[PDB]
Amino acid sequence: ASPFRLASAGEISEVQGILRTAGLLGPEKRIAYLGVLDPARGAGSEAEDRRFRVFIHDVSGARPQEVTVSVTNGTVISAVELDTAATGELPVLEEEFEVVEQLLATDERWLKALAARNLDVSKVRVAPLSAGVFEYAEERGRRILRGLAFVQDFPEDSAWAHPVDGLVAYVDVVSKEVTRVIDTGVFPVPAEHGNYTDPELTGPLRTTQKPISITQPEGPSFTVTGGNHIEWEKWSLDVGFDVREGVVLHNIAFRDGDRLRPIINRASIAEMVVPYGDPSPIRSWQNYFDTGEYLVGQYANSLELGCDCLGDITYLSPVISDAFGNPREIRNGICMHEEDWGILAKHSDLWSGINYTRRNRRMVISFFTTIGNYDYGFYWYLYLDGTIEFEAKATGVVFTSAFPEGGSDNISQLAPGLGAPFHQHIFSARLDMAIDGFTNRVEEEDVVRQTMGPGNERGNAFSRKRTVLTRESEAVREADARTGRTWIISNPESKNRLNEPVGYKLHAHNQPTLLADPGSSIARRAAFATKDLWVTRYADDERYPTGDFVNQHSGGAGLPSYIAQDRDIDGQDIVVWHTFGLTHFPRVEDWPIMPVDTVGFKLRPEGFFDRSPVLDVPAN
Amino acid sequence: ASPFRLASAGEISEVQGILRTAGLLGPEKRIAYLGVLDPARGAGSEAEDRRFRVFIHDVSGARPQEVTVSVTNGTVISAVELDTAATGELPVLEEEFEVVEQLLATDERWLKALAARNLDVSKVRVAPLSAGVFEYAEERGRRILRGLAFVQDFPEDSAWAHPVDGLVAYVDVVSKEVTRVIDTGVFPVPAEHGNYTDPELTGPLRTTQKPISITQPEGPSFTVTGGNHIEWEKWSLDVGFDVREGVVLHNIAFRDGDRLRPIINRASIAEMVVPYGDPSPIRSWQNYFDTGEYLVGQYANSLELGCDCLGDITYLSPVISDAFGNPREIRNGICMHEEDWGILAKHSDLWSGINYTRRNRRMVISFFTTIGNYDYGFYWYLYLDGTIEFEAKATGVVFTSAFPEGGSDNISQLAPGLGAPFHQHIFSARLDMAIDGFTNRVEEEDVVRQTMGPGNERGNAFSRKRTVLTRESEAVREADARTGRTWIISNPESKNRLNEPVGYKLHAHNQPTLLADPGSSIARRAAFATKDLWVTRYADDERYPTGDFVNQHSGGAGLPSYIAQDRDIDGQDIVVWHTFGLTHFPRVEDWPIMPVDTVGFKLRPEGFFDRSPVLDVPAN
Ligand SMILES: [Cu+2]
Ligand SMILES: [Cu+2]
Repeated sequence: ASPFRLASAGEISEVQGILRTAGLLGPEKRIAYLGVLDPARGAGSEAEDRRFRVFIHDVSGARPQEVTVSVTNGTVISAVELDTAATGELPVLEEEFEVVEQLLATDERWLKALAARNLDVSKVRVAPLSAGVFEYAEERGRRILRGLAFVQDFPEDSAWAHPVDGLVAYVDVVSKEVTRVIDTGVFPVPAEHGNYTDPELTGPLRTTQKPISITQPEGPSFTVTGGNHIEWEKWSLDVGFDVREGVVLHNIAFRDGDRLRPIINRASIAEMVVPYGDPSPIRSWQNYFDTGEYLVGQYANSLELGCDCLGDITYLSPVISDAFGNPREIRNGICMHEEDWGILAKHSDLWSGINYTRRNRRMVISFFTTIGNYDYGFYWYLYLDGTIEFEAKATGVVFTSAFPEGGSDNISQLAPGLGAPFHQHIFSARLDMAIDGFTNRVEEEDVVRQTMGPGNERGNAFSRKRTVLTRESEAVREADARTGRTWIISNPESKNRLNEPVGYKLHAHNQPTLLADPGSSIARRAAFATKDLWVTRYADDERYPTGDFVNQHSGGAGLPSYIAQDRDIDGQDIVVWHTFGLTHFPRVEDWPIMPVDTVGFKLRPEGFFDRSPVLDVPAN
Repeated sequence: ASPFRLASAGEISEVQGILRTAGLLGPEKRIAYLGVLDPARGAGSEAEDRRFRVFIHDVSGARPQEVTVSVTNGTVISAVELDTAATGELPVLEEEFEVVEQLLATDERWLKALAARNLDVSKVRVAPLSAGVFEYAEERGRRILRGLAFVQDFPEDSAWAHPVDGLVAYVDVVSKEVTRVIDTGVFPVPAEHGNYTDPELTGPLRTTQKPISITQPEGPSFTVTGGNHIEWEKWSLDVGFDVREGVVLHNIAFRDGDRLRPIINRASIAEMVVPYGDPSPIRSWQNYFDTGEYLVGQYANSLELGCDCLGDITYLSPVISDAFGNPREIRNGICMHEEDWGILAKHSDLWSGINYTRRNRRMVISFFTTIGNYDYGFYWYLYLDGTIEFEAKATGVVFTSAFPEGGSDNISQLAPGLGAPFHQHIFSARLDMAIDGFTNRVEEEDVVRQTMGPGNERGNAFSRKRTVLTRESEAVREADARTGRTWIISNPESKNRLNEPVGYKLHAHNQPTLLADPGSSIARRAAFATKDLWVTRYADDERYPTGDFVNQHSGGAGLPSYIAQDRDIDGQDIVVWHTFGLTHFPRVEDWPIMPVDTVGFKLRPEGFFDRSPVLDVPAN
């Protein structure tokens, strides 16, 4: 019944049939993206209309199309031919990955480079990586991937231990031709293996860990209705899944007495970029837009009970489309569970004699994705006290290079001859806000120091100040950890019982933003990553901070274009875009497989409630 | 056997007997502090001499003494008379807190002030607070507490809901004299109650929370020997307890194959200050040194199984002295347990076909203290991967005032007429480092941005810079979140297999430090709180960042005086002092009892190991 229900296998098969009968899905076509469209703004929309957006690639070289389909009515709503030299290429297809290694395997320049290094071509794996936009004019309007080589000594070997440095190739994956092979010199291929399941490397496994058993003998405290609607401890929300963004949270609201109060209309990780900081020409082009170029949802893991998710777990198994329009189920792709989170509130009072302790809990909604060597977990948390938190967990295997004789200012040494280039992992959270409704505003809050003097004779006073962001041209903000800077999203038309506007406060981790030179290609294509906070006026088609077609787009799309409209955001329907990320100087302990590191943000109520919202939590 | 064992009841009784025999503990004497001294530097020199340090107060007004005794040999080692007007008063005694309300109940100035407000003296509670050092010359050399008043409507009422603003009194607790009563005008006493167990306020309790059962069917994975020596998942340490500092960690080490490798010799929270930012003369003197003035270990809670600590819990019950030298057990005052901590490492490799997931866990050592309206939890965490983390949890009831008509720049409104002054909670961690032994140094590490140009033609390169701190005069450092600043403690004489010095990296939360004006009394007394990081050369008598005697002591002691010696810290026995804190602008949701907020820091290995230290963790 809900317009926010997950796509079903039958809906995807119907989309396939509609495209096929319209002549839009011949043997030369590939679906590069397929997703449900959210309902348009309308708090009275009753007519059910399930619409899907599709990007259609053509392997023979014809121009791609963007198509919108109505599943409800069985019709094609619109079909537009795309000029990719202008607006960007379509996302990378899974089937184009293996093409890169196959094409190089018969190219005489590639084979010459391997022969000089005494490498068997059958043992050389090629990582197929997005191309970006640099100095090569012949690439404009063509689908390019670039390849970096790794040696796999045997089928179960970790090829990441054996980078082949000084060599890179560029490939047109539609015309199937190798455009350039660049060989800058011979580097020894690091020889130590990185096989973290080899007993020779692990040593004897520990026998000292005793079981931890986490059970819920009466079942979990949340309910799931209509497939993806969650009710838990006064929270209400819908769990969506999109092949580009992954898990998406809709209609986050809190039941305060008899009122269901909205907080966030839609929450997602709308882009993530991994720029590398090694100036070697072998890698200086390397920037992963994992969301926009690769689509993190289609690489979601199936999560195993007792290993990936521990406790009383409820799974969702979302459905996506393959390249031909067939539905594909990601079995156990989303984990949902509640967990204990320590003490919530505690006080032992001498005067009243009352001793009071209550425990906290959080609801967890998570998925894990694998893109090449990296693995990322995406975690959303809801807490009893109204706090909302996101956490990204980074693990997997670091991307490697040779470690140069004489050292490097831009590469860490992990093992003899083995390097790991410096890089960042930067995320953009898109928060379509709805604090008690859609009339919202953002204030920047700084601590204010005061000078000792009249009215402050002991020099102890301090204060704070709030600045309203009133137009998009002034809503591009930087962090300032030294002044305790936070941002408050409030509703100026909804007051608490003290006659103050209700609000939520965003707490950032204040990690460094994009480090690349402002004039670089990556600073232009990932402009969102250069600032901590952006606020835009809501619009239906402003979905991603990097624009719709990120792959090989020359730059400036997404947030810089949106902000340029300079719309009023003071008490309007607004969207907060928060940049946060990890700056990774790899350490020896990250090798041969990296322990998790984390980054995130949280939002806490700020006068949203009339008092603490967890006074009705029992003692148990 | 171990020199680091907890003080026993018998040792405390023996100290009492030794002091009595020496003529130092007659009926007019009180013990204000008693604690065991750590062994001096010298690997097992003293065979074992258990020594105790005692501060002895005299209720008749004679000068106090600092005494060191050997319980092993039954002797007083030294006894020194203290000149408290010069070097500071002793910590506040529990029995002095009761004196204040009773003395005020008979003072005609106090009664006249209450009669002016139509208040019944029998219902007025007085919060007795430390005095600090301000403009009152008659206080020098005297033990003073200051009192603020709150109305308790009935014996189970939360008096914090009913502050009596505009009124403060100062009391000499030795001569039993009210020195001053200051009345700046009548404020209405806020009338709403704050009784968070009253069903009228809580509403009906939730019935929705289902149980979460955490058990360990085979028992925990750690062992406890010698009363307080812990071994868990390659970690080794001793858990101490001091009445001033609370839980102290000694001899933190990691078993790396065959070798027990030291990391931290002694870790503690060596001071904590809570400065208030309201310039009203009723409260502009208000600063709590909870550790230095009150002694946080003395007020440790007994922790209840299932409420305070959940899971398979091992308890320690430390012994302290009462004011007469009798032993007092804090039953179940320390909780120890291990917790699941999600995914440790994960990778699904396309090329090798191997899927790999491992789970993390952490060892938790915690205690909770209650001082007046505030309750603080202190948590130390050890992780499988070598990470050490500290977390403070702040809860309890916020300190209140009237809310002025016309508002305030320094006070939050919580309820009609009820305010909460702005304040901070600032901690000092004292980390006596021993990274692979005692030859250590500290480097400051900043991210370095690079300009596009020769050798960085695409503008993507970034790097980092490390600066060795070589002398104490240059070892007073501030945070810089924007450049990703961290600090590395390394051993220049101990190298990993890549021939790089082994190290640990300190990651701060980069919260604001002390906000008070630099010329204020509190900035001079809490100078440590004005900077994020200090490094000193180890010395036996340099224990607290505020000095030995904080109560009513002007500046002149502690970290600024230590640093002036300008000692060599480049490859020496060094101590890291890290300042971290919360800046608290109270919100409506903090009333009537505050949900936990947290702050802390962590240390992560940085080339300490030759590869990931958790390759031998089994799959389970
Ligand atoms: Cu990384
Ligand atoms: Cu506070």
